[PDB]
Amino acid sequence: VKVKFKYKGEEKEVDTSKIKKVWRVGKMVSFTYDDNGKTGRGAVSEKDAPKELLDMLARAEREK
DNA sequence: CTACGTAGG
DNA sequence: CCTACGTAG
Repeated sequence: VKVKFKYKGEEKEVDTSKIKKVWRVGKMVSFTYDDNGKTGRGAVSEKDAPKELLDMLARAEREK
C-alpha cells in the first residue's frame, strides 16, 4: 500500500497519504513526506512509482 | 562527472 | 550553496 524507495542507503516505505509534495525530475518522481511534523525526502523511478502517487503528481503539475 | 526540481536545518 | 534521488549523456 506504500511507496518503497531508497534514501541515503536504505529502503523505506511511506504511505501515500504522507506525501506533502511531489514533482518530476527526468524519469524520477521526487517528493517530500510527513515524518511526524518532520519533513522527509524520498525519490523513486516512475516505473516503480504506484498509481495514486502518479495521480498526485499529475494533479500537482496540472495545478501550479 | 553533469543535468534535471525542489527543499532541508 | 548544495546534496539526494533515478537515468541518461
